[PDB]
Amino acid sequence: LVFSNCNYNLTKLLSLFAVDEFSCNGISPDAIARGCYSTLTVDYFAYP
Amino acid sequence: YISKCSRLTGDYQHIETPLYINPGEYSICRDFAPLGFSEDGQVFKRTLTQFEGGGLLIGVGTRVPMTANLEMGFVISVQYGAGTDSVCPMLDLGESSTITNRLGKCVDYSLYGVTGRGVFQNCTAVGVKQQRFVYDSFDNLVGYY
Amino acid sequence: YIETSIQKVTVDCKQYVCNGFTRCEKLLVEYGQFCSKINQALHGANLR
Amino acid sequence: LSMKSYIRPGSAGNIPLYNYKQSFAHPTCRVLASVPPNVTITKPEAYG
Amino acid sequence: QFVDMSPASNNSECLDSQVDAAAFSKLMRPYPIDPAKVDGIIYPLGRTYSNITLAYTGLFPLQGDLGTQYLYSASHAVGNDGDPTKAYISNYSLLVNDFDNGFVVRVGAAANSTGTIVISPSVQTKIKKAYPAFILGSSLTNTSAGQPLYANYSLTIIPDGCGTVLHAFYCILKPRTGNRCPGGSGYNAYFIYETIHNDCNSAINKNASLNSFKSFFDLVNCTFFNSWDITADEVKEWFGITQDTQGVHLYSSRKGDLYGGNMFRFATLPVYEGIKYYTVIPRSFRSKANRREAWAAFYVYKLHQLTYLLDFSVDGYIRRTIDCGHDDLSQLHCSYTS
Ligand SMILES: *[C@@H]1O[C@H](CO)[C@@H](O[C@@H]2O[C@H](CO)[C@@H](O[C@@H]3O[C@H](CO)[C@@H](O)[C@H](O)[C@H]3NC(C)=O)[C@H](O)[C@H]2NC(C)=O)[C@H](O)[C@H]1NC(C)=O
Ligand SMILES: *[C@@H]1O[C@H](CO)[C@@H](O[C@@H]2O[C@H](CO)[C@@H](O)[C@H](O)[C@H]2NC(C)=O)[C@H](O)[C@H]1NC(C)=O
Ligand SMILES: *[C@@H]1O[C@H](CO)[C@@H](O[C@@H]2O[C@H](CO)[C@@H](O)[C@H](O)[C@H]2NC(C)=O)[C@H](O)[C@H]1NC(C)=O
Ligand SMILES: *[C@@H]1O[C@H](CO)[C@@H](O)[C@H](O)[C@H]1NC(C)=O
Ligand SMILES: *[C@@H]1O[C@H](CO)[C@@H](O)[C@H](O)[C@H]1NC(C)=O
Ligand SMILES: *[C@@H]1O[C@H](CO)[C@@H](O)[C@H](O)[C@H]1NC(C)=O
Ligand SMILES: *[C@@H]1O[C@H](CO)[C@@H](O)[C@H](O)[C@H]1NC(C)=O
Ligand SMILES: *[C@@H]1O[C@H](CO)[C@@H](O)[C@H](O)[C@H]1NC(C)=O
Repeated sequence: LVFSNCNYNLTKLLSLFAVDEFSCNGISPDAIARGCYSTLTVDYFAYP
Repeated sequence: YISKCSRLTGDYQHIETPLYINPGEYSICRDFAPLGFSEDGQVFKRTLTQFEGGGLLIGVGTRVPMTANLEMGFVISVQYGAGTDSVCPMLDLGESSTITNRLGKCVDYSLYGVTGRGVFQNCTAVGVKQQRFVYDSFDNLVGYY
Repeated sequence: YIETSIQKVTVDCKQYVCNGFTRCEKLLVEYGQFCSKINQALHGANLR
Repeated sequence: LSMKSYIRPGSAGNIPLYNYKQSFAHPTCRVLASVPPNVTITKPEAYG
Repeated sequence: QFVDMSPASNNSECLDSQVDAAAFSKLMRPYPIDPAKVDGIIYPLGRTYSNITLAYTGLFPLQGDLGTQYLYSASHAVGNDGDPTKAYISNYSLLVNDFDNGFVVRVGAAANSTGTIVISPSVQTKIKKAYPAFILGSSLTNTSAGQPLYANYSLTIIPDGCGTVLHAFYCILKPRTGNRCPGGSGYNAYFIYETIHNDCNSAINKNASLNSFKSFFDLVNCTFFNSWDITADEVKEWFGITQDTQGVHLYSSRKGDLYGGNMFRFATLPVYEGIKYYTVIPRSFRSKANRREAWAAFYVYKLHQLTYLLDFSVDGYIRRTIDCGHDDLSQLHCSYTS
C-alpha cells in the first residue's frame, strides 16, 4: 500500500494491532507518528 | 513459505540454478500456489517459454500450523521529496499555519513534508511553480511556493 | 644544494577511495563535492 | 511482558506519553522480570 | 475490488488484416540522442532549481543512441470513395522487448512536414502526430506456435478520442475464442483499429480503440482503469515510463513544459509486480484512400542509470545537458560541474 496526500488516525492503529517487535533502521516509530512525509509504503503479510 | 525455487536446465535435466529475489521484489515461484500450500513440502513443476529463458521451473513449499491469533508482519518505508503532497497524522490546523506577518524571524518550518529552520522573505517568483520548492546546488531550500 | 621543485603527484579520488568496487562507488556518489575539491586543489598546485 | 515493545526507547504507544518516559542523562538499565510463585509481592487485580 | 468493464464486445470474430513488416522496416529517418538539444530528460522529482548547473544521477538515455523506430500506417480500402476493408500493420505485436529500467519516447518528430504514404508510395501528404500504444507485463505464453501473449495481469496504455484521451488499465487479458482471434484458428496479429468517420468528424467517441481492443481480449477481473485528457495539437513531445517500489510512474512534456520538452510526472499507477516485458500495439487508421494521411513515427529510447550535467535557466527549465560518460571532454566538464 502506497500512501501519498492523506492523513491517518493514530488512535485506530494503536488499537487494531498488538505490536510484538519493533526493529527500525534510519527512523523511529515516534517520528512516523509525529512527522509528515512525502510518501509511506507498507508491505504487509501474514507471518508466524 | 517457499523453501526451494530453482530452474532446471540440461539435456538430461541435471543442472539446478537457485533463483533468488532482489529487495522488495516478488518471486517467480509466487504463482505456483498463490493462496497457500495444501501439504507440507509440496512440489510443483512448470515449463517456461523461450522468451523467459526456457526449462522446468521447480518450486517447493512448506506449511506451518496456524496459531490461535492471526500474526502479521509489516514493513514501513518513508520516502522524502517524492512529490508536492504529504502524508500526515490527523491533527488540527495549527494557528502557526500562517507566515504573512512573521517575515524576518527564524522559525522551524515543516512544509508539506520538508522540514528545517529558516527565515522567510518576500521575493519574485523563480523556478517552476508546479513543484513548490526551489533548491540550491547544495540541496538547501532557498525558495518556497 | 638548493631545491627548486617537488615531485608533482595527482590523485584520482574515485579510485583511491573505492578500489574499483561498484558497491563502494554508489555510496561515494552522495559524496563527490569533496572529491572535486581534492582534484581541483591538486591541479592548481601542479599548475603553480 | 506482552507489551515489552511499548516500553522501548522510541515506541509509538501511550506508555512514553502518559505513563513512563526514561531519562538517559545517566547510565541506565531497563529490566523486565517475572516474580516467581513463592515470592511475596501481591498482584494487582489487573494491569492499567 | 474490481472495476467493471460492462460493455463487453459481442463481435463474432476479430477483424482481418495483412501484416507486412518489410514495408515498414525500409523507412528510416534516424534521431540519435543529442544531449545538447535536451532530449528525454526527466525533470527532478519534487524540487526545482533556477539559474544553476549541477550533476544529476538518474535514468537517462545514452548519447548518440538510434533507438527504435515505429510507424503507423493507413488501412487497405477498395475504391476511391469506398469504405476501408482491412488493416495494414507491422509485426510489432509479435515482438517482445525488455523494460529493464524504463523507456522514453519521442513523439511527433516529423510533424508539419511532407512525407510519403506507406500504403501508397506515390501519394505524398503532410504528416500528423500519432501516439503510441503499449502493453507491459511480467510473464508470457504462446497460443500454440510461438506468438506471444501476456499472462495474468498486464498494464495496457491506449490513446483514444482521435488523440485526445489516454486510457491506462491494469487488468487481465483473456484471449477470445472467436474466429481468427488469438484463441481462434488463424491468429496473424492483434491491433487497435478505429474508423475516422465514426468519431473524429463527429462527437468524439472516447472508447473506439478500447472497443477494438475488447475484440481481441476479454478484460477479466481487471483492478483499475484511469483516464487523462489530452489537448489536441501538432507539437512534438516526449513521453516516458518508469517503475520503482512506489509503482509505475508516467512522465510527459505536456504536463508543465509543452514547448521546451522536459518530461514531468503526472501519474503513479499501483503496479508493484515488476514489469519485465513491453510491446507496441499496431494502430491502423481507417478511412478512404483520398483521405489517407501519413502518421509520424515514434522512437523508443531505452533508459539507463547514468549521470548528466544539467543546466537550469532562471524560469527553472533545462536547456543544456551533458552526458557525463560519452567521451573524455564530457567527463571533464562534469568533473568541474560547469
Ligand atoms: C508545428 O506547427 C504547429 C502549429 O501548426 C506549431 O505550434 C506552435 O508552436 C509555437 C511554438 O513553437 C507556439 O508558440 C507559442 O504560443 C503561445 C501562445 O501565446 C506562447 O505562450 C508561447 O510562448 C509560444 N512559444 C514560444 C516558444 O514562444 C504556437 O502557439 C503553436 N501554435 C499552434 C497552433 O499550436 C509547432 O510549433 C510546429 N512545430 C512542431 C515541431 O510541432
Ligand atoms: C467507455 O468504456 C468504459 C469501460 O471502462 C465505460 O466505463 C464503465 O461503463 C459501464 C457501462 O456504463 C459502467 O457500468 C461502469 O461503471 C463504467 N466504469 C466506471 C469506472 O465508472 C465508459 O462508460 C465508456 N464510455 C462510453 C462513452 O461508452
Ligand atoms: C508454445 O506452446 C506450446 C504449448 O503451449 C509448447 O509446447 C510445444 O509445442 C510444440 C508446437 O508448438 C510441439 O511440437 C511440442 O511437442 C510441444 N511440447 C510439449 C512438451 O508438448 C511450445 O514449446 C511453445 N513454444 C513454441 C515455439 O511452440
Ligand atoms: C484518535 O482516534 C479517534 C477515533 O475514535 C478520533 O476520534 C480522534 O480524533 C483521534 N485523535 C486525534 C488527536 O485526532
Ligand atoms: C518482424 O519483422 C521484422 C522486419 O522484417 C523481422 O526482422 C522480424 O524477424 C519479424 N519478427 C517476427 C516474429 O515475425
Ligand atoms: C545567473 O547566473 C549567472 C552566473 O554567475 C549570473 O552571472 C547571472 O547574473 C545570474 N542571473 C541571470 C538572470 O542570468
Ligand atoms: C497465469 O496464467 C497462466 C496461463 O495458463 C495460468 O496457468 C496461471 O495459473 C495464471 N496465474 C495465476 C496466479 O492464476
Ligand atoms: C476473478 O475473481 C474471481 C472471484 O474473486 C475468481 O474466482 C476468478 O478466478 C478470478 N479470475 C481469474 C482469471 O483468476
